[PDB]
Formats: sequence, C-alpha cells, structure tokens
Amino acid sequence: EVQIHLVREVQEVYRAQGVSIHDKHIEVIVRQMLRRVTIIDSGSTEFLP
Amino acid sequence: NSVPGAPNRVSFAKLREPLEVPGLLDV
Amino acid sequence: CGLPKLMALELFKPFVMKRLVDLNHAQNIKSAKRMVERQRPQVWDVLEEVIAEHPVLLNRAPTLHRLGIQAFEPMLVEGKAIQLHPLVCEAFNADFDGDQMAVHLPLSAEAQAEARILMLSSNNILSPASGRPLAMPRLDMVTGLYYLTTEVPGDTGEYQPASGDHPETGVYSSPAEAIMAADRGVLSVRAKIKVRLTQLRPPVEIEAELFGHSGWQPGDAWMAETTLGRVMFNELLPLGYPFVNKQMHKKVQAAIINDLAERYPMIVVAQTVDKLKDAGFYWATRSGVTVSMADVLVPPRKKEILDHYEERADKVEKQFQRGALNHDERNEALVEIWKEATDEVGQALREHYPDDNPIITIVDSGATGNFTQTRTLAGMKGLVTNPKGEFIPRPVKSSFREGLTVLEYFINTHGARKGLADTALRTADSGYLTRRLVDVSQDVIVREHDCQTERGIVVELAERAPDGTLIRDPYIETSAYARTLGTDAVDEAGNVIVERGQDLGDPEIDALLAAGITQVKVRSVLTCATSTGVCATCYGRSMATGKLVDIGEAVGIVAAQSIGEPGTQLTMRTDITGGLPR
Amino acid sequence: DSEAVVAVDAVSFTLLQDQLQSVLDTLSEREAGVVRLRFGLTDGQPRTLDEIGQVYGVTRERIRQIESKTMSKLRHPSRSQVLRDYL
Amino acid sequence: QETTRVLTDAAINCRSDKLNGLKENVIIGKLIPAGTGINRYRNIAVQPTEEARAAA
Amino acid sequence: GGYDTPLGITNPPIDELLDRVSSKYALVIYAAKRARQINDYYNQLGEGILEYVGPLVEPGLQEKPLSIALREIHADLLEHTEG
Amino acid sequence: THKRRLLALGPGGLSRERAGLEVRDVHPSHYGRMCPIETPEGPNIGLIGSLSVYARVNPFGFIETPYRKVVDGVVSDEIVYLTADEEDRHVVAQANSPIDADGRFVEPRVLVRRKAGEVEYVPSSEVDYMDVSPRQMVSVATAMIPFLEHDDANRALMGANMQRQAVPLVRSEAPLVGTGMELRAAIDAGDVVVAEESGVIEEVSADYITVMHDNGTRRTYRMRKFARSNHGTCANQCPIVDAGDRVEAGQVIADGPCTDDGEMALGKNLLVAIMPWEGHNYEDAIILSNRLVEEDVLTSIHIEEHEIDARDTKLGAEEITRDIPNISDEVLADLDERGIVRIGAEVRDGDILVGKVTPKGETELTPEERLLRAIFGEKAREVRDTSLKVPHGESGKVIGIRVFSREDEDELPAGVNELVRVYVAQKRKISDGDKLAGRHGNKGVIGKILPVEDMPFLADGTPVDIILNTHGVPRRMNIGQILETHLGWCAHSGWKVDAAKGVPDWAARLPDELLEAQPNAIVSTPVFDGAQEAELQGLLSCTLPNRDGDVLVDADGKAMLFDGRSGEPFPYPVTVGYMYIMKLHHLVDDKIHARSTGPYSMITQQPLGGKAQFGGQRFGEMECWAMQAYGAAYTLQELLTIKSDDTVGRVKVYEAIVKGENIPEPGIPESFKVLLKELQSLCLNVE
Amino acid sequence: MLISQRPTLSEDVLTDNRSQFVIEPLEPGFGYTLGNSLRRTLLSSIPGAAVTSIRIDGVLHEFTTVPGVKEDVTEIILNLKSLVVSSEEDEPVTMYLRKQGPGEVTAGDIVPPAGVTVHNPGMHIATLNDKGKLEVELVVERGRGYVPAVQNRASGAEIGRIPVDSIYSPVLKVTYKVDATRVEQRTDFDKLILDVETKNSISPRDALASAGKTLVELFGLARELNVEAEGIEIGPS
Amino acid sequence: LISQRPTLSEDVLTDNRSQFVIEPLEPGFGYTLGNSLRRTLLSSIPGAAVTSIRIDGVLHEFTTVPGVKEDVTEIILNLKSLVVSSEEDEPVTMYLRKQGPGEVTAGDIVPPAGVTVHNPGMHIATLNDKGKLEVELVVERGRGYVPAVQNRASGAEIGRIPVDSIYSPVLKVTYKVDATRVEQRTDFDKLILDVETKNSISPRDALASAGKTLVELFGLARELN
Ligand SMILES: [Mg+2]
Ligand SMILES: [Zn+2]
Repeated sequence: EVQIHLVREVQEVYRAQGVSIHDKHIEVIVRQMLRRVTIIDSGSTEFLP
Repeated sequence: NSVPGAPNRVSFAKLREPLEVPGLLDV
Repeated sequence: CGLPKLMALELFKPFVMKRLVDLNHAQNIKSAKRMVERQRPQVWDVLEEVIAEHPVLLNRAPTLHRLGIQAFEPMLVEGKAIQLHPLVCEAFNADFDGDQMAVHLPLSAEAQAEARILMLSSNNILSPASGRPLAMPRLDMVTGLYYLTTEVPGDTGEYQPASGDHPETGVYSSPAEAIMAADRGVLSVRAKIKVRLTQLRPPVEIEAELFGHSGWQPGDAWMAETTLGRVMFNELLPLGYPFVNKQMHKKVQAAIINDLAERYPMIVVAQTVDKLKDAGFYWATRSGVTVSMADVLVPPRKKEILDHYEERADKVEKQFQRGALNHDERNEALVEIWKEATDEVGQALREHYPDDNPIITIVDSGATGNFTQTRTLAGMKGLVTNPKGEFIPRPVKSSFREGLTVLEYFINTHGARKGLADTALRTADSGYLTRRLVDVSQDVIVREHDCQTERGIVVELAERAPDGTLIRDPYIETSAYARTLGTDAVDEAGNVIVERGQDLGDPEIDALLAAGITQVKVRSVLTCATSTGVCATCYGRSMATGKLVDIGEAVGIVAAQSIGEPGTQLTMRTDITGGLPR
Repeated sequence: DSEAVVAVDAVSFTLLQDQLQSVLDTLSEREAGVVRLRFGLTDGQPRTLDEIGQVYGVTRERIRQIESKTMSKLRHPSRSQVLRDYL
Repeated sequence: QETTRVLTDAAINCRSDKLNGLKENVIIGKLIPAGTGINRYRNIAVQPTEEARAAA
Repeated sequence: GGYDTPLGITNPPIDELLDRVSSKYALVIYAAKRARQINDYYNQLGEGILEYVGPLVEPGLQEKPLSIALREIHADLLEHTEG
Repeated sequence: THKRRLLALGPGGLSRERAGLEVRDVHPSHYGRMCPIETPEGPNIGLIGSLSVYARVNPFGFIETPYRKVVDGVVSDEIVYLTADEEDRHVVAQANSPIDADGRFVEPRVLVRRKAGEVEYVPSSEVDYMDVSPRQMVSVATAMIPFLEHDDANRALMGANMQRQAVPLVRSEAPLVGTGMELRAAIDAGDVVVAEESGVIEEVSADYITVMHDNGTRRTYRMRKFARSNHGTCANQCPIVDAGDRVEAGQVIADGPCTDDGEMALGKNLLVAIMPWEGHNYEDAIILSNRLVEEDVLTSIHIEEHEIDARDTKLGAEEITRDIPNISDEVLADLDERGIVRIGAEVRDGDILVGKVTPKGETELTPEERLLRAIFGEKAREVRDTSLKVPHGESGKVIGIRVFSREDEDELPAGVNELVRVYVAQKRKISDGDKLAGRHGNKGVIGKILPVEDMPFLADGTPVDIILNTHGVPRRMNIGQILETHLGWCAHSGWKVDAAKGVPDWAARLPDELLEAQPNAIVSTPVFDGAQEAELQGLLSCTLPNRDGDVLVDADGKAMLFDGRSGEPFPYPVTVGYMYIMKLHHLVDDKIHARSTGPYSMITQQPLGGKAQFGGQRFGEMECWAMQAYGAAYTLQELLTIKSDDTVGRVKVYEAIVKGENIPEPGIPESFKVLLKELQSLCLNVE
Repeated sequence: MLISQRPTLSEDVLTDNRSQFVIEPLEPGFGYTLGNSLRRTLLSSIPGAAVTSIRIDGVLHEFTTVPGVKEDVTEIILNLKSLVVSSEEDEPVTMYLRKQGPGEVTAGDIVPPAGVTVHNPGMHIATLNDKGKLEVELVVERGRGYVPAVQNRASGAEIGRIPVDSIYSPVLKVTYKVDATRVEQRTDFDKLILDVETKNSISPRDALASAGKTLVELFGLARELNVEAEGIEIGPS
Repeated sequence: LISQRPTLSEDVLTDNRSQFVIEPLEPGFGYTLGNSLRRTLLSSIPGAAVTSIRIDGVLHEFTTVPGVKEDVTEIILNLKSLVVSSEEDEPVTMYLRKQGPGEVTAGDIVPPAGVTVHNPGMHIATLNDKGKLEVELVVERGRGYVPAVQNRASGAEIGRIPVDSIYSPVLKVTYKVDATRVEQRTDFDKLILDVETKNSISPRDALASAGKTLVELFGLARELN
C-alpha cells in the first residue's frame, strides 16, 4: 500500500500545477526505494541485526 | 528650467515639487 | 538548424582540410591550414561540400531533461547567430532574449549514426514524460491557426439559402474556385460556405452515410458546409486523415497531433508539423493581432463594484475600530471581501469584452497567458502578498492600464521580488532533486523483454456513479494509459474484453468502459521479477516512441529527468508543505 | 600547457615523413641509402662518411662525392616543390 | 555525496567495484551498459547477403 | 504512402528503416558497422583487392559513407545478427 | 548607478552561502531610502540595491529621506530630512493628493503610511509629513523609465537593468518621449564637460573649447577624443557650442558618450509596429529594417586594447624587432622598421601587431627538419617567435600605439624592457544576434535584418523600422511600452488641440503650452506624475497631418499598414508609433565561439575554458544524463574520451580524420589516471 | 548594369495540367517582386471562357430541384461551373443540351455551335430517372479572371437567366514560395518555386508564356517613358 | 471581355517627386503591380555615391582634424548624406579644399567632368582660423547598397578611408489604388503610383529604369518556348 500511497502523493503535487507526469516515471523511483530489507534475525548467516 | 543650457522638454507634470534633485554623487 | 559559417569553418576544420587537400587546392596540409586561417574563398565552397549530411548536437544550457540535446543537420547561414527552428524552442525551453546554445560535433561513424537516428529532431516529437507532443505549435502559429479556423457568422460572402429570385449563392465548386473568390474581395476566409471537396477525407459521419464500405477519397466528391479556412487548414493534414471541421484551440491541435503521431509514421508527423508551422505564421500576420490602449477596455461598471465593496469593507472596518471583532478576524473578513470584489471585477470584464479583442483572443485560443493577466491589465490587480506571505488588506484597486499609484506600486513590489527570488531558489533546488534522483535510479535499465511474472498493481480506472454510470476518472492518461495488461479483462462471466499483454491505449480503454468493468490488474515495474533491471512488458509503452520500449533502454534516467524537470514550474503554496519541498 | 602536443604538428610531421620518403624513393638505392645514413633517418644517430663508406665498401671521399651529388639533385625544384611548403 | 565518508569504509571493507553500473563506465571511459552499449547490440556482425554480392 | 518526399538527412525514412531491425539501437550499430566497412573499402581501394566489399547501391556524387550504409539498409541488401 | 549603489556582501557582510532569503526581501522602510525596482536579476536579487533619488546619508551612516512637514493641514516648505525611526514616530502622507496650494488637503480622508507599513485614511489633521514629490521610492536608472506606473515590477526591473547596458552609438539622438531625469542625470554623471564660470566662447575645435571668462582670464576645456572605456566602448566628446556663443555657469558645453544637447540618450527613436511578422519576430525576436544598417542609425564604436611586453630571461632578453624567424614578407608589410604596425593599418584575425622574438636556446633537431634545413640552406634560427598576434575574430583600424621603454626612463616592472600597447578599434554595425531592448524590459535579439523594400510601410510610404511581437506585450504585463509608443507618435507628428470651441474636457487638467506642439518636439512624462491615459487618448485623436492632407494614425492608434513583401494591405489596422530602443552590450562578436583543437589544461589534460583562450563548452553532468537517456553510448564515449582526455586518442583522431581513416577505438582518459594516482597517494591501495 | 548572374527557368511536369516552375537564382530579394506579379497575372489575366447563365425548364421559382432527375439544382449548378469550354466568339453565345429517357448525362451530351469547344466531354453532370427529360439552355461567354455572380440585369420573366460564377481563368490554383539558394558565395540569392495547376484548356507553360507576354506589355508601358534609361541588363542566353 | 489596354499617364507634383497613374487594370491587380514597381524602384536603380575619401591630416577613420569643429567620423556621416550623379563607370575623383574660418558647404567641392553634386546646402563641416580642410573623394557608380569595401582587399594605402555607399536615387515610394469594382462587372483598379527622388534623377528616369528592369526579367518567363 505504500507505493500506491506514494504515487498518489507525488502526483497530487504535479496535478495541482496541471503538469502531467505518467506514473511509470514515478513508479520506477518507488521501485528503487523499497529494495532493501532490515535484519531482525541473523539466523546463522552473517547479517548484523 | 533650473539649468541654464537645457533643451526645452515640455513636461506632463501636474505637480510642483519644491525639493530639486540633489547632487547625485553626494554619497 | 542554421550555422554561422565563421563558426562552422572552425568546427569542421580537419574535414575541410582533408577535403581541400584532396582537391589539390593546397599542396600539403600545412598550406591547407594556411588557406583556412586566411580564409581564401575556395574554403567556403569546400565547407559547403563538407557539411552536407553530417549532423551536429545542439545544447541549450541547462539540460533539464532528455530533449535538451537534439541533433540537427546543419546548413550554412550568414551572420553570426545559430538559426534555430521555431518548434524546438519549447523542447529546449529557449526564448530568444539572448539565450546561447552550445554546438557540439560527432566524429565517429557510430556517433554520426546516433545523431542521425536517435537524436535527430524529427524523431523526437512526443514527450518522454507524458507523451504529449513538444513539437506542437505555440505562441504565434497557434493564434494563426485559430484565426484561420474560426468561423464568423454574418461574414463576407456566406452561404445563405437565398431561394427567391436566385439560388443560395454560397456554394463553391472547388477549393481552388473558393481561393479565387477569396483573393478577389468577395469571400472572407472564415465565412461558412458549401464547397465541393474531392481531395479530402470526410468525417466518419458523412463517410458512413455516403460510402461506409469504401470511403477512398482521391476519386470521389462530397459537400461540406465549412469555412474556407478549415479546408485550407485540412489541406495541411495528410490524405488518410479525416476532415476536422472544428476551431483550432490549442487543445484541439494537441489532440490532432497526438492522434496523428499515434497512428501515422514519424516522417509524416514531422512534415505535417512543419506545414502547420508555415501556415500558422502566414496566417498569424494577417490576423490583425495588435495591442493598443484602445484595445484594453476597463469595464464600465468598475466604479459600481468598487463602491459596493468599499461599502462592504467600511462596515468591517467600523466593527473592528469600535471593537467588535479583533485584528485577525477583520483581516480575514477584508481578505474575503476583496477576493469577492476581485472575482466580481474579473467576471464583469470577461462579460464585457467582445470575442474579437486581441487580448481575449490570445487568452482564449490557448496561445499564451491566462485570464488573471488580463484582469491585472484592465480591471483590478487585487490583493498583494506581504514579505511574510499574508495578504495586505488594502488592496491594490487600480488596473495597469489606468496606472498604479505610488503606494500601490510599493505594495506590489513585495510580491514581485518575492516570486522572483523564489524562482531562482526553486531552479537551484530542482537541479539538486534531479541530480539526486538520477544518482538513485541509474541502475534501472530494461534488460529482459519479458519477466513473465503474474503479479501487478490494480488501477482504479473510472469508478462508478450513484446512477450506475461509469464516470471516467480524470487522471487516467497519467496512470492507466500505456501499460501492459497483467491479467485478462472479462465481464459478468461474458467474453474477455482485453487479453493479457495488450498495450492498453485509447480504444482498449474505450472497450473497457463500454463493457463496464473499472479495475484492471495491469503490469508494472513495481512487480517485475528480473533482478538486473526491470523487464520490458512491465515497463510498458515508452511515451517518447508510442511503441513498446526496447531491450536496452535507460528508463531510470528518463524517469528521473521527467520527475525533476517540471520542478521549476512548481508554486510553493496557496504545516503541510505543498510545493517542491513536498 | 605549451609543453603539450600541438596535435596538428604530429600529423604534419607524419605527412612530412611520408612526402620525404616518397622523394627519397625517387632516388636510387645507393643515393637513398647514403642520404638516410647521412642524416640518421633509420636510427636517429647519423653515422658519418667513413662508416657509410665502410658499410658501402668505398672511400669516405667517394661518399662525399655521392652526398654532394644527391644534395645537388635534391635542390632541384622537381623535388623541392612539395617540400618547400613544410617549413 | 560524502566523498570522504563513502570512500573510507569502502577501503576498510576492501569492497571491490564491479564496473557494471552506469556512472562507473562514464568515469572509466568504457561504453555504458545501456542503449547502444549492451552486448545485444555491440556485437552485431553485418554481412552483405551474397545474392547482393552476386550483383557485384 | 502519403508521406512527402524526404530531403537531406531524413532520407531514407526512419520508419521504413525500422521494420528491418528490432529496435533503433540495432539500427544504429547496423549503419555504423556498414559505414566502417565502406570507409575501409575506400581506403583499401587503391591497394590490392581484399575481403572488404561494397558499396552495393550506387553511391552519390560525394556521399557520406554513413548515408550509403543507411540507403543500403533501406534497399534490403544487408543481413545481420544481434548479440 | 555603479556609484550610489548599495551592496550587501563583503567582509563581515552576508555571503551568498550564508545568505538568508529574508534579507532579499524589501519591506516598508525602503520607501525613500532604497529602490525596490532596481536590483540585479541573476542570483544576486535583493542583495545589491540602489539609492533613491532624494536619499541622503546621516553622519552615523543611517539613510535620511526628505519630507515636507505639514502643520495642521498647512503643507509647509520646511523640508525636514528624516531617518527611519523618526519616520516611524510620525505618519507620512503622499504627494499625489489634492492640495489647493494653501496647504489644505481637499479630501479629509487622505492616504497615509503608518509605522508598521499600514495604509489608512486618517483624517487630514494628524498628517504631519508629506512626501517631497512622487518617484521618491525609485532609483536614478529607474526614474528614466517613462510610464513606470503601468509596468509590472519584473519588467520594470529588466528595463532598469538593461538601461545600464546600452552602448554609445555614433550619432546618439535624444529620446522623443522621456522623463525629467535625463538632463540632471547626465550633468551629474560627469561625462559632460560643464562650463564652470560664465563667459563667451573664444574658440571651438574638436579637441578643445577655450572659453573666455568675463574677467580677463581664459580657460581651455580639453576634450577626450576616442578614449577607450573600461569595457571597451567609445568615449567621444564633441562640443555643442559655437565660436561666439555665451555660456553660463553650469551650461552643458560638450556632449559625452550617450548624450544629445546635454540630456541622456542611450538609443534612438524608431518607428515601431506591433504585428507578428511572418514568424521572424517569434518569442521576443525583433526584426529590423535595412535602413538602420544603411544610414548608420545603430552603429557602436568598440575600441579594444592589445599589449605585449619585452622582459628579460635566462637566455638574454626578448627583442621587439621587425625581423621574425620563419616568416614571410607579405605579413611583414604592416610592420614598420622597428616592430609595431603603423597607425591606420587595417588588420585581420591572426596578423602581426608587434614583431617580438625571444632567445630560445639550443635544442636537438629532428633529422627530417635537419635535412630540410640542409636542402633549403636555412640556418637553425636560434630565436623563437612568440609575437603579439591580434587574436581570432578581431579586426579594424589601429588608433594609437603607446610604447613604454626601460631606456626612456619609465616606470616598468622589474626586468621588463619594452612595454607596448596597441588600441585596435572597429565599427560594429548592427546584425542579427545583437541584443536590443526598449525601456520596459521588452528585450530580444535581432531576428532578421530585412531589406528596406519588403518591410511594412504606411500609406505615406514610410517603411517602419522595427517590428515587435504582439504576444510579448500582454502576458508580460508592460503596456508601458504601448503607451510610450502612442505618445511617441503623438510627439513625433506633433499636435494642436483645437481650443476654438473652448478648451476640451481632458485638456483642462493638462497644463498649458501643450495643447499645441511642433512635430518632433520632445516631451517628458515623469514617473508617477505621468501622462494620464485619458489625456493621451484625447491627444491621439488630435494630431496633425504629415505633409499632405493625410492622417496616418487614427484615434485608436492603428495605421493601415501595407505589406512590403506581397503588396496587399493588411486586413486590419496595426498599432504603429515611435519607440525608443537601445543597443545592448551583448553583441554577437563578443559571444560567438568555436574550437576544433586549441590549448589544454595542465594537471588534467582537459581542454581549456572561455573565449579568451579557445576552450570547449562544458559537457557537464546534465548533458551526460541526457546522452544516457537517449541510450547513445557511443557518442558519450567519444565526448568523454577522445575529445578531452585520451591523450594519444586526440592525435589519433586528428590523424585519422585528416588521412580519411576510421575513428580509432578510445582508450582510458587521463583524468581517471589522475584520480587513480590521488587515491593511491591517499594510502588506499587501488588496484 | 549587368545582372552578374543570369536567372534561369526550368519546369517540372507533374501531371498533364500541373507543373512546378522554378526560377533561380534571383537578386535579393527579387523572388517576391516577380512571383506575386506572376501569380496574379496567371490568375486574373489569361482570357478563357465559362458559363454565366443557365436556362433550365421545369424550374420556374422553386430553385430546389428538377423533376424527374436525381441531383438537385445546386449540384447541377456547381457541376456546370466546372465545365471547361473554349470559345472564340467574343459575344456571349448560347448552348443547349437535351436528353430524353432515364440515364446519366455526360458533358458530351451537350452540343456546341461553331467556335465553342468543350474539352472534357466525358464529364458527368446529371442523372435522369424514370423517363425524365432534361433541357438546359446554357449561355457560354468568354472573359478574364474570375467574375462573381452577375446579378439579373435582365427582367425577372427571363427566369432561366439565373446566374453562376464564371471561372474564366484557365489556370486554377497558383501557389509559390521563395528559397535561399547558396547564401554564402552568392550572398543570399533567391529561387522562386512556382506551382501552377490549370484546367485542361491550355497547358501550364502556355499559361506562363501568355502571362509573361501580358506582363511584359504592362511593363513596356513604364519602359516607354525614357527608353534610353539605364536599367539592369540580363544579357545573352 | 473588356480589353481596353492599360496606360501610364504622368503627373508632376513637385521638382523631385511626381505621381504616375496607371489605368485600367484587372481587378485585384493594382496592389500587386504597384508593389512590384515599388520593390524594384526602392532597391535596384543604379546611381553613384562617394565610395572612399582621403584626408591628408589623418591616417585613419577615428581621429580628429586639427582645427575643424567635428571629427573624422562625423565628417564621414555628413558626407554619407551626399547626392551626386556620375555618368561613367570608371571611378572619378573630386576634390575639396578649404582654409580659413567658415562653414564648409557641399558647394565647395570642385567636381570633374561627368559628376555633379546636387545640393550645395549640406553642412559638411565647419572651420576656423587654424583649421584647414583638404579631402579627396572617389565617386563610383553602382546600384543598391554596398557596405564598406575593405582597405585590405583593395590595395590602397594607409591614408585611404573607405565609406559605406548607398547608390539609390529614389527616396520614398507609395501608391494608392482606386478600386471601382462596380455592380455592372466593368470593374478596374486605377493605380496611382507615387515616386519621390532625392534630387539626383528625375522620377521619369526612375520609373523608366524600373520598367526596363522588369521587362528584362519577365521576358525570361516569356522565353521558355
Ligand atoms: Mg530567456
Ligand atoms: Zn517485468
């Protein structure tokens, strides 16, 4: 739900100025935001929590 | 006129200001 | 693109040195360099021989987005200024108040091929951002086409069915005969006439009613109660294109070039846009758009509106003065009062102006400006912001044609310098945001043609109504258009409307809203499965081609430039940030 | 940086080397050999007349005669017209 | 950004660059791996269809 | 076939070109390698005959080799393989 | 305006990196003490301002402002200068208020300025200070804008900036429509020779005016003929008085660079038309007639200085001499017997100005060069020529050569023998690309200089001179240029308001001796005591015919413009009129630039930067992102390796282009190796 | 003074009655000086012929339709206006066409008197139905230019004197533009690209020669003031 | 229909300007005809102007002359206002010498055979006691406008100053048509062309040279056959 929230949130600004950006230009950025994950369990493999 | 060799430039001014423009390099 | 010869002689100096050695104009290349550096008049003919079919890259600094560098075949032009095509000025965002454009030069065969194929101007018409064309006509030629395509009732030599002692005397056997009757002072260009076209494609209505099965137009004939000007304008558009019979607002020209770029190949769009520029200029001179002080009319009932709102204001001032409401409440009340006064003054102005006024013509055609600039010209400047941001409750009540007074000018300067410094800082901050975004998303390049995934987001796509109607969502073209369908589209256990993996442009959306299902699960770069960059079916149609994106495209930098480019056009606000720092 | 390559002198010098090699190839084998060994075209170290006569089996004075003849030959405009413009 | 701070912990970890991004190949003068620099296009062989060589 | 006659750098029409290749990047490297082969042929023309062949279509009066390459593409006269 | 300028960035002042945007903003204690219109338009908005017209500085450094105190509705003449706190003590009303010339504000509720900046209609008794005038808030350069009260503040800002960038032409005609602030601003600028004491002119010349004071003594005012200014322009001073006139103490005696009969004159008056003509005047572009080129209407003189020295070295000393090694004789025809060119020689780009040679030393020679010297008999010629060549794109005559010598006992620096300066001057006519602007920020380059035949002419056959654009007027909000244009046509053709059936209605507020005016009479609308659009409307109905009975311009202000190109009349009448436009100092010949191969930088091997050297354009990061966004990888590889830093690759590209071979494969750029050596020097093992 | 560069002229036959003429090079800027004059002399100067009034029975005052036939009155009018016919009789001659029974009317169903000659007999004008009958009395005259509908100078009782516009000009559509051939060495010489489209009465090159003749007579007017005045000579050819 | 061949009748208004009225043309033709004659008249009438001057006391253009009131570029701008009709295409040289106090008129130029200065009332410069003005003037034929023909391309010496020249004896041309356009279709323009010359040639000669140029160019379109 965050990328569906965040795409609406940026496009709320550009629609206010009447400027059209297609959503696939914003969805690429939010794809690059949510890549990583935090570590809560190392299991037994090398990941500092 | 206020300057003795001025060309006559006929003005549209409706007012009449008392203080003439100072010696602009005074600062 | 034009090129000054005194600069192209210094660009192409090794090419021209080899070429003038090969014609034996100099013995060795040392004497060739001497001949160039003393500019002997063989070298201009050799440079003309050398330049032809060898593109050059033109950059206007700064390069905000992808269309800030565009390649052009040069041609030699005297003088010392780079002559530039009038349609790429929006693409560069270049005016002619002294802007300087850098000229680079490709050398290799690969570099010349890239400038000939990729970066040529005619192959870059649409936006990378939203697919609307940037080579669309603008400020001057839009007014030209608007005057050329408008229709004036009661014009010169109209069609009137004047049965009774004579026929109608408005029909014309040919556009050529109408052209002769227009050149002689009989026909006006914009009078409604009944021509007999044989060389234009009719609209779908008349094509269905007359032929339907085979409406091939080079042969047959038909009649069309249009103006002359719409015929003269539709002659610019290609042969397969139907008749338009409209009034060329800038919206309608954008829609025509959008459809024409979507359907026809790229060379036809380039030639048609060129023809539109030429006809637009030639009919922009004859339109008679001039600005005089007699062409700026203050509304005659302005004193009534300002007197009534002064009487509205002084009661609030009295109640604050002898202590009913406090300072913040009286400032809010006066702000409300003068906003009502401003809207009333602008309404009186808009109903007052006749539609052939050049100022309201420029405003209403879509050429330039909005109505607030006319309301500040004649009418009322309105409220002015403080250095803090609050509105001065006085406010300026004078129109610029009537000429401001001293204190009203001194109030206005606050808002003007505030907005101008805001534009400077906003340009710097948008440069920062574009750089940071490009540095983030540079890894995203289209590597696989298809990830063959099965996930994908759902688009709203025209939610319902209380009457059961599928009212169209306003922001479809920025969200749903040009995306490949991740799932199918079936309705009420009927047949499938759109199968999986369709580009989903306009007619599939028309079929979707006809069949009446709103949400579709479309594919996206959010749910793509390839690790090294996104696939190609998830990214969908690239806006700058009209076709599906290629297997090597750099979609990350295109996306980041498209986000951070219009940040210069982002107002701050009218806490919650609502501008560029939002 | 005046110490850097002027980048037209390099292609000029290579073209000068080509034109000079053509003009030397107008000569005979003994003449071009004597000229190249006299001016050090092959190695950068120009050997003198006694070493040239030693590699040619003859006197240094015969080599001086040959060098005088070739410098007379080269001074003709038939060879000089495409070399005068290189200075 | 933070050219000091990014550099030093890369140097501590002995982190090896892979030269497969986009800002890397711009720096080192190699072809970028996007557009006309990927190996789908950069290894194109072009041969003239010997029926056309039969014409010449 | 309603397109007007192209002129200068836009001949051959790029949309008639792009039916031959997949994407325009393939078209660029196609034209570039043919232009390098043609320029090699012009530099191996005066010396002895070697493996470099071309130009197949009739060259212009003084044509760039890249333009002869692109017209050779448009003539359907070359074959190629990607990577 | 470069004096009397307030600056806000220095030692202890605010730097730009620490600049707060609050200091950028004006606020109502600048009224009279600073000018909100005039400021730089780049990134230094609001920091650099300008003083007002009437401002004054207290002995502590606070900025005074003169006000007329009013005692109980009687506006006095005790012009009391006031600082900001004392302005906040009292209330201040405005000069454009109804006054019966007995004090006695007619309206009781008067506009006024409170302390915090409020504007209230206080009853007309508590008012204790009036302004001295209108236009007190404005600077000097903005007070020369006519119809200021109709412009937006952005375009008035641009007009006030670009009025400071005009170049002085060769004719310099005074403007038709102006303000009052031209004569005073010229005689106070110091670039007009002013007669100190009254008397009779004994003798004029082009070099001197010897005046004769009334008590015996004479005095010669020497001229300043063709001086080069600090930015390379003209500085001529022709005298305007005659051989037997009388002058008074303070009379203008010599018009300077941008003057005409004393008053300021930055441009010329030009017939203008506001139609969009054939797309050449698109997006602020301006087309011109050829009459400006033919009649030298817009022609600036630009005087450039060149200089070279002769200093000593370890190998001896440099030698200015006519003999130059490895040089021909047709280039040595301009030179005299001892170096420098003769005064009056027309030089081109790349010609010898000062023949100056240095001792070079002794280097080994390449064997090819050695045998060519053996073939053509030329010696080693141990001196190396580094002469002063006039650089690229500069030409024109040679005005004067000032040579300073160590042997002539002059003040040269240490170890320098002969210093010699050469002043080359040209006559830059107008051309396309040259920046032009009116006085309202309506700037723009010259689109195309049309021939005089295919230019729209009136019914009189007068062709217009420039053609502006329509769409630049409304959306920029400066119809001050339109009002100036209408008033320019009125002052050009002259008028005579017929007061035969009484004085008409609009003319009653209008002063006397303006109801009739001769053609080409100069008028002046001041900044805020302006022209009153109703009165201007009444003027344009009542102008007088040209030579025949022929009224070219109707009451609205539009003439029936025929077309010069095709020949049919334009189907709607078009606003024409007379306009003042200046030649701005952004000409093309200063701005054009190109480089195929020039110098290179020292540490990294990049090409240089700027028109002074050759230099190439900065292919920065955003250009790189655009080239990546096209997908053009090969062109980016060329631009970043074999046009800047692949140091073998540069000469390989040059050799392969000249020989006609393929462009070779690029290698590793030098700036990357420099980065690699830096990281290696920072004790980071970078393998 | 000599021209210093002789302007040439060379056609380009697109169709049988449509040719693109160029004239290059010209002095700056002469392309508009002569091309606009050549356009107006192409249109409003070549004497041809057209129909002016058509007398058709059946139609008396109801100008809508003709009984028996398919197409209405106005379609027959704007078909007959585009009827190329060449005429030598300077007075307005009158022509007839008549047909009985159902079937299409060609233009060749007309019959001319002496002197008048139709150039496209295989042109459809009308279609007769249900044993309908057509009788249109044409009035063919020769004129210049393109006159509009001449109003009824005759009486109202001459009901088939209802007028049409009369496209007298044998040319139909003349467009042109200038160019900028070789601006460097020649210093901006102009090239005039004419484009003339005629009806098939005369050829476009005959149209251009006749317009050159009438224009050179119209300017021989101004030449016959001081014939011994120094103009600009082109020279030989 | 109507043939009624057009005619060109003359009407002298003043000495230098005169009206030429042409009638009766085809309708919608008079504007084009008058424009074509105006564009030729205003551009391509051959004349003569002073191409280059030579003052003894100067060496270049941007200096002063010792004693005269103006300077050399002002004397250049004044001499550019001259009007002089040469008769032969070789460049003749007139002379202008003046010493002593007195304003120098244009009448003081002594012209050689052929040439004639057409207005003595031009203020060239003005002098005094120490002033002495001596200046050569080269008058050359030509047509249209030329810019400054350079001192580098010509082989002239240092003392030669090149001037711009405007070889144009015409001064101001307009027209106004009288479109009859009556309801009887006997319609005809009536072009009243108006030539003003700069006192060098008569307007009869101006219109005759314009007609000669147009007859020469339009017969090219008459000579495709
Ligand atoms: Mg700009
Ligand atoms: Zn995918």
